Amino acid sequence: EVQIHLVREVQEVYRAQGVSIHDKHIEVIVRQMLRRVTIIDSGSTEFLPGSLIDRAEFEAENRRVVAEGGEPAAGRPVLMGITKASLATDSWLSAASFQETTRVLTDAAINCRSDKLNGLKENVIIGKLIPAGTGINRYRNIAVQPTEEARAAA
Amino acid sequence: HKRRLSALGPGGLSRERAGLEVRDVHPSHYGRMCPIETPEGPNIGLIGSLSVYARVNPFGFIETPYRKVVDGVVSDEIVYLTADEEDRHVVAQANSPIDADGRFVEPRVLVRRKAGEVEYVPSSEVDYMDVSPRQMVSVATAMIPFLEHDDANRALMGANMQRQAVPLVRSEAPLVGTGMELRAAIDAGDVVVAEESGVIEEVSADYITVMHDNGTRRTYRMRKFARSNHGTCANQCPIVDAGDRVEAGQVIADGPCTDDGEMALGKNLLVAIMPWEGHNYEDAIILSNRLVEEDVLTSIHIEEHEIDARDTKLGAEEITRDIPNISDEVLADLDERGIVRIGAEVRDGDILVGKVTPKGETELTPEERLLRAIFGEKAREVRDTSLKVPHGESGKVIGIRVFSREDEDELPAGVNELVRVYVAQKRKISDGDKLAGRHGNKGVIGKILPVEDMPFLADGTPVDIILNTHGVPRRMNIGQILETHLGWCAHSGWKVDAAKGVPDWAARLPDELLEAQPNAIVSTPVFDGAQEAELQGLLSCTLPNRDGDVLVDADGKAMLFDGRSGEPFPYPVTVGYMYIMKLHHLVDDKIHARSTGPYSMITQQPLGGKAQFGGQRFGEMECWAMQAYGAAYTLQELLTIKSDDTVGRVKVYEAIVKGENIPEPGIPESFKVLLKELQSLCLNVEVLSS
Amino acid sequence: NSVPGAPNRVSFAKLREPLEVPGLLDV
Amino acid sequence: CGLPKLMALELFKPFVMKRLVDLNHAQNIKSAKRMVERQRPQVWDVLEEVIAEHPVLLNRAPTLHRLGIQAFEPMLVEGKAIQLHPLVCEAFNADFDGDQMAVHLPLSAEAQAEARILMLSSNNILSPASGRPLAMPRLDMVTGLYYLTTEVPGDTGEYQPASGDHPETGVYSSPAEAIMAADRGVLSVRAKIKVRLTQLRPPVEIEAELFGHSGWQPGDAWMAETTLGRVMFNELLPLGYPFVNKQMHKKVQAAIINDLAERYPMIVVAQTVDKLKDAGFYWATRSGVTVSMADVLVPPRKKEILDHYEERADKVEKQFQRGALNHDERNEALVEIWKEATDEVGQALREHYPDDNPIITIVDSGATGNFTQTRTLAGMKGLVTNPKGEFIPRPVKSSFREGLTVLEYFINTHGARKGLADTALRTADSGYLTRRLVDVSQDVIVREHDCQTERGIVVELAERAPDGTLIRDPYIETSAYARTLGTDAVDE
Amino acid sequence: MLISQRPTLSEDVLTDNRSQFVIEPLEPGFGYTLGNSLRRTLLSSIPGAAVTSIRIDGVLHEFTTVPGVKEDVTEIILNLKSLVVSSEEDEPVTMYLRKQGPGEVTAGDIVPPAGVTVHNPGMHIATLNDKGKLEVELVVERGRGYVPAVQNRASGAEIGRIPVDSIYSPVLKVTYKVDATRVEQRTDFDKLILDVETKNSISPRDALASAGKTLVELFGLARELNVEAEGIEIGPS
Amino acid sequence: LISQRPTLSEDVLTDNRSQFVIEPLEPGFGYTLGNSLRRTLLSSIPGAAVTSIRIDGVLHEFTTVPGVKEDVTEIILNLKSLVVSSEEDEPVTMYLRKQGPGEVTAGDIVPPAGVTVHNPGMHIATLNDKGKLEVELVVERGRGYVPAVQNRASGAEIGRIPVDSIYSPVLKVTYKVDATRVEQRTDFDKLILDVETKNSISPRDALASAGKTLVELFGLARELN
Amino acid sequence: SMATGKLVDIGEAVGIVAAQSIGEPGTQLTMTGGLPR
Amino acid sequence: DSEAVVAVDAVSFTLLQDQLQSVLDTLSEREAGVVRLRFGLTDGQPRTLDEIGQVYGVTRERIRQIESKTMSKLRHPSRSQVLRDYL
Amino acid sequence: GGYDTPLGITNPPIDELLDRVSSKYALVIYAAKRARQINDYYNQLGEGILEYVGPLVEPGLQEKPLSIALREIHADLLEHTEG
Ligand SMILES: [Mg+2]
Repeated sequence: EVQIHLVREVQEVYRAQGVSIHDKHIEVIVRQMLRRVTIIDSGSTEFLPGSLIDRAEFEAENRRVVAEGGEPAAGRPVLMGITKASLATDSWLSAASFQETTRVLTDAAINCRSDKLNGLKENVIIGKLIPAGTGINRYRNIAVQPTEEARAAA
Repeated sequence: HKRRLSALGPGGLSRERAGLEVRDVHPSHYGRMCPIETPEGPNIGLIGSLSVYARVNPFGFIETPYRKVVDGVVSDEIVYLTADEEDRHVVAQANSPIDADGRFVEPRVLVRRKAGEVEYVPSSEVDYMDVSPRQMVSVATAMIPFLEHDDANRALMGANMQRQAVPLVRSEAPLVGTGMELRAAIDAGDVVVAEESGVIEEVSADYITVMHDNGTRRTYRMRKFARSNHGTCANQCPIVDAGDRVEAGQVIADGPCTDDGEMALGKNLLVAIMPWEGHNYEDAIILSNRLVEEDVLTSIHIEEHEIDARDTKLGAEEITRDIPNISDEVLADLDERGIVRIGAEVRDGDILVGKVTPKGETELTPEERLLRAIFGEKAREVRDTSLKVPHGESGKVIGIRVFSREDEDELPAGVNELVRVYVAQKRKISDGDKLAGRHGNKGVIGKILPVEDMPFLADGTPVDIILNTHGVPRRMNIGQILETHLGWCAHSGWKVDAAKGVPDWAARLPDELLEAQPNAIVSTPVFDGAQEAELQGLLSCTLPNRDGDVLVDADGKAMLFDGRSGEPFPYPVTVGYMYIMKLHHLVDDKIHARSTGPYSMITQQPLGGKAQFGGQRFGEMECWAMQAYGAAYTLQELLTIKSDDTVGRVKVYEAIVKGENIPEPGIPESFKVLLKELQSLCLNVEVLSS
Repeated sequence: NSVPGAPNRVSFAKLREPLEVPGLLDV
Repeated sequence: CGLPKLMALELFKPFVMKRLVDLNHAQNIKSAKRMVERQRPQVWDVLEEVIAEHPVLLNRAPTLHRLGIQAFEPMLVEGKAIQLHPLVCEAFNADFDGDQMAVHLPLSAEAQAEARILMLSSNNILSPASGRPLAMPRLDMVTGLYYLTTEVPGDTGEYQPASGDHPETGVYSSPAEAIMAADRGVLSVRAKIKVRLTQLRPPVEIEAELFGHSGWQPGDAWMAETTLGRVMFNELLPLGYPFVNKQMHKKVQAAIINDLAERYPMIVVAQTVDKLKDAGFYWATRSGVTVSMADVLVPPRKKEILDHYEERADKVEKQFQRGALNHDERNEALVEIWKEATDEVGQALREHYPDDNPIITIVDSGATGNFTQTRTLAGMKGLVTNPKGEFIPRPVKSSFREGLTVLEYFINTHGARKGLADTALRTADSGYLTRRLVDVSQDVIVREHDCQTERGIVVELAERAPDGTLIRDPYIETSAYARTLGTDAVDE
Repeated sequence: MLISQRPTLSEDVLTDNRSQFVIEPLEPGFGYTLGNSLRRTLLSSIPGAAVTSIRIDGVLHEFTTVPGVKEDVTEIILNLKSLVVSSEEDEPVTMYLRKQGPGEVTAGDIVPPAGVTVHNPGMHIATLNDKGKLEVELVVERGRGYVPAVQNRASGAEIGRIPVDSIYSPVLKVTYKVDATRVEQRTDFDKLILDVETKNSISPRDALASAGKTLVELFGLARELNVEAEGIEIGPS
Repeated sequence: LISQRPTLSEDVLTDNRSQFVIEPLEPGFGYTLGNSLRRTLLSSIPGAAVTSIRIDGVLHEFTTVPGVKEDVTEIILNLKSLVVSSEEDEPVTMYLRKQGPGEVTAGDIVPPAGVTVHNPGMHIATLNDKGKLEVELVVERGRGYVPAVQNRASGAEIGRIPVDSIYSPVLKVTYKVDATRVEQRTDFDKLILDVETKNSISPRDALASAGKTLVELFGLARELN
Repeated sequence: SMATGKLVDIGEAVGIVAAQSIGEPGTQLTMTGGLPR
Repeated sequence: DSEAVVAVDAVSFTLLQDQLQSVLDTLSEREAGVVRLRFGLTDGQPRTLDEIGQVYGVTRERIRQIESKTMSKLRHPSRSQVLRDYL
Repeated sequence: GGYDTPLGITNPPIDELLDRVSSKYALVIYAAKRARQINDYYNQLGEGILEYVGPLVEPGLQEKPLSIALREIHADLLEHTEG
């Protein structure tokens, strides 16, 4: 319901200025808003109540933890703001440049949180070939040879 | 720039901390600070100018003249009122009908209340009337005819560009103007004014000896070809003859942008308003080749270069012809000591000041040792840094000013000889130059057409420039159209019929206007100008040129012939004369390019700026866009081996010159700097593959 | 008007103003 | 893209140095560089050879979206300015008032490939946002084609079917014959005639009526009553496309180009749009659209409307002077009365103008400008805002052709300067919001073909009437299109 | 003067009567000077014959109804207008298009008198339903350019005769454009590209030559004032 | 077809301008022929103009001369409007010396044999008691517009001041047609053409050279066939 | 994919396309009913 | 950075080395070895007359004569127009 | 099919080029690696032989190798496997 509401609400403003935008863009944005869930009951597997973790990680660790430690944590769907979603990032280098860079960096060093270089932001910063467009491994590793018939003919 | 008001600086508010409300226009600005003229950048409202009639209170306020009106009778006691005592009272306007004895004939009169309110006052309570119209407006904005027909946006753009005209080599006066071009030019400073009434003794191109009426004589040294603060010329030609008698307060020598005393910021050109071939698409402007042929738009640009002789540890800097490794043919134009001589045409990258520095001794590479062994050349230990003229700048060399420490000139510390070279060139008009009329209608030059392929008039006169129709109605600035009609009327010359007396449209039109010679100068005041009846009726009677040739109808249009195809256009086209300008946003002052030039010092990025070769900031949204295509390799190219791959740049240049594959992009410098700083900040940064 | 070296530029001034433009660099 | 030769001479300098080392014009690279500085005129030929088939990038700052960067084929042109193709000005948002553009240059073969294939002009035609094209014709050429395809009865050489002793005397056997009879001064272009067409595809009614299976235009011959201009117009469109026979509004042209892009390959569409640009300019020349102040006609009974609503406002303000109603209610009544008068004057202006008035012609074509700008040209400005945001109850009663008063123009300054400052603040804050959106959505790419779920949203999709008549929902093109049905659809 | 560069003429040959002529290079800008005049010469200077007016038996005033045919009168008219025939006499010569019985009428079914020649005899004109008989008399003379239908000045003779249009030019569609070839070393020269499409009467190769002959005989009038006036020659071929 | 080959007759109005009428023509042709001759006459008639000057008192373009009222660039702008007609293609050199007070006209310039200035009344400069004027000029046959050639493109010294050259003997060209076009199809055009030359060569001599140029051009196409 | 007209590929950064498509007409957003909304 | 890599001088010095090796290989083997060991062009260390006469088993005088003859052979503008352009 | 001829940078048409590969990105890296093979061929003609095949179709007078690569892709003389 809140997705259907938000799409209609923002699209209404773009209607009011007479600008046609396809809805799937707003769908992509709201999908990023509704990634994380809160915790109100810890279960029994390293959970603080009120913590915001990803939904898919939560569901996967629950389907692992139902055997041998079967206390599923009570999760609730939460709507977090765009800046709030940005600050709830994956890597320290992925954040690194938004808000209280010092406070990000200090507990980044405390947690010793290693990056995996999966976004494009970090790969831009280190100048690596980013995993997008021409950059993913399906297109990066294309073997190229002529056809053998034309190879023999020429 | 004089008479300019600013709200930013020390003491006052800053730019970004200031809100939106002080940018706006309170009604107390009326008559004091002009609500039109302001920069349109990120300074809107913060920088205005004074009104024409404004004057500063000894208490630092802005006083304002008013004709006080008593008992309905307008007196002539001019009263300088300030803002608070304005709100005490209530003020009528300039367009108030007088019975030639002061008194208003309207019982209900426009008036301004203290809070900016406008009412129809019963015509007894008014104690002040305006001294004139245009009391609200600035100086430069009061040089726009038909201001009252233009919207404030394009009027703001036109008035802001009107300070950006360049001086032509001719400086021809406009046909159509205001009453401000004489007074503003005699207050401009750059017009030599005859101080004391007398008679001319002897003139020159450099001085006028005036013979005063009682005894004394006085010269006035003309400034010829002086460089201004932006490369523009400052010629001052005299305009009187030897037997002439002059008076005090009279113009005796025109300045840069003046003609016969009054202002002249451009030329008068035959213009048509048709859309032609897509070359005048979206404010693009086409020209005739005749503007190139007759140098109608041509400015003289004067650029001053500079180099110093300086002390050092290894010796002293030396300015001489001894400039190791070099032909003798490129050392032809310079004198016996390295500097060029007056009048030598230079290109880009030549030698201006032959000057060499001591370098000392390093080891020689053995290949260089072999080559110097073969050719019998010495080491020639001194290193040459001569003053080379930078890219795309050429022309004559007018003047050399040279300073010397040994010649007891004042110099900065450690400096031995300072020489400056005045380089000058005469730029033509060119496609890309920024032109604008006096209404905000601006634009680059689309295409300089030849003189034959042009929509030309039935007499064989070609039009000069051609604007666009589509940019006119949506920008709400039809003052250019009224200027066009009035310009054709003034160019052609008229004489209305008085056989049945005055025609009814020309009743309020005052006398010595019923006739006009062709090419006669006219002036519309700003808010008291030609009305629709006057302009159209005067356009009706517009006497022919050489034969019986009523070229332009009563509507203001004319039948043009296509210079390209040859058939007539099927519809009559609006033509006439508009006074336009050339602006200082020229192409050579903006063209900028670099393959390999200077880098930075701290970072390994290429250095930027047109003073250098300079680079282009591939910014953030650019990175966003190339991520959005997904062109990842080209993004890697732009981020690495054009910016900071120090070992990569030389190998890419080498692989291009060998004609080979472009190698793999290495690790950029800006990442390694971040890595070293994080290691310096007591953080063990680890890099792992598995 | 009323400047001894002014060229004869003709006006459309319907209203005759009393006050002249001051010495603009007084500020 | 056109390109200044002295700029490209510096950009492509290692390329031209390598190539004139390959040709025997220099012993090394050093004398090659010196010759590049001395510009020996064979170097321009070598520069042509190295610029031949090597794409470059172009960018207008700021980069608002993906089409802010495009790749064009350079070509050496006289002058010192960058010649831009006019149909990408909508993508760059680049008017020619002096805005500069930045040129880059790819180096590696991968970079040349990415520039040639991805960021090329011909491959990026539609919106990335909402699928509508941006190479679509505009300001001038829209007016050109609108004049070229409009239909004017009462014209010279117009068809009549009536036959006295004479025949009907209107038909023409070939469009070539029509061109000859139009170059002679008999036929006007916008006159209605009856040609016999042999190279154009008839519409689905006529095509299915005559030939049923395929009214295939390479061989077939058929007649129609149109104008000459629309026949020449459909000559620009490709062979497979049917005849249009409408008056080319910009919306019509948008629908046409959408149709072409959804049916035909892209390189056909690029050529079609180029040919439309040429024809649109060529008939924007002959359109005769000029602006004279004699063509800014005023409505004659404007003054009595002003008298009407002035007496109404006089009664309202006199009632406020009685003190029976307060300051706010009388101000709101003044606002409503002068808005009524504004719409009255705009109504009278709209009915007064003939259609060949160029000012109303540009608007009704849909090139640029709404009707309110025309109304404020001729008629009445109406309400000008308070600097706070309210309305000034005076209001301006004059047009720009009439010329405002001192006070009216002073009132107009408030809203003008407020709009400028608001525009600066809006473009800065819109940049900031674009920052935040890139901050969020930077990690959402496609990684798999299909997740193969069966969940999914529903779309309203052209709701019915109370009668049951399925009226099309207006917001389907933004919602329902470019989607994949996760479920089937069955019909009762 | 010295031409400093010689313009040349190289033909490209498209489909049979649609030759494509280009001229390169040209002094800026002579492409517009000569290409438009060449186009107008191709359209309006070449002699050629066409049908001036026909007359049909049975047609009375209604001009829509012919017995025994499938076709409409105006369709027959526009078929007859698109009929190439050359004539070698400066006089209105008449013909006869006659056929009885059902079937299809071709262009080849007509009988040509002296001077006239059908250049596409396998052109369909008419079809006759069932035992109909047609007799149409055509008036063909020759001339230049284009002409509309001549009015009813000739009226009493035109009681059965009705006038039609007459395309006298052998060309049908002529269009052109310019270019800007080699702007640096040849210093902004121009290249004309022509596209002429004629009927099978004459080749466009020949039509261009005849138009060049008419234009040079035209400008001989301008040349024969001062032969000793220095123009700008081109030189050797 | 109508049977008359076109005729070209002449109409004199003044010395430096004249008219021309050409009749009969084909309908729809006169505008095209007039545009053809206009684009020819206005653009490609060979003439002769001044190219580069040298004044002993100065060394460059952007200075003054002691004694005269104007300056060097104003002298350039005045001399740019001269008219002169040569006979041969070599670069001839004329001279001008003037001393003492007085006005300097164009008529005071002495040319060598062969070349001639046609506007003696044109003002150049005026001088005083201190006035000392010496200037040489270089005139060459040429055609069309040409920008000033560079001194480094020349082999010359500092004294030469290159000027743009305008080889246009014509001044102004227009025309009009009179389309008869009766309703008897004996229809023809009547091109009344107008020439104004700037008193260098006759309008007849201009028009004949333009016609010979067109005979050359159309010649090309006409038989390279 | 809204610009290709065909199906989207397996490498498109649809997030940045969406971000620019939403953020672009903010200049045309002529105004709590606007950009801060 | 006035002490930065000009990046055209690097590839120019590379081409210098390359055509330098070509011109040195236009002559005989002993002479090219003499010049390379003399000016250190093969290692970086200029081996003097004693080392060259040691590695060739001959006097210092013969090395001086051979080196003077190589200087005579190098001094052809035919051989050395490309070398003259390098400085 | 029969629409028009292209010219210059747009020849071969990508509307035909996409008919051969899966998506456009494969066409990009495919053409790029083929162009690197062709540049490796042109560099190695100075030295000895190797099996680096190329070019296959006739090149131009002075034609860019990426153009030759795309033209050979259009002529279907080449093949590939994805990553
Ligand atoms: Mg702009």
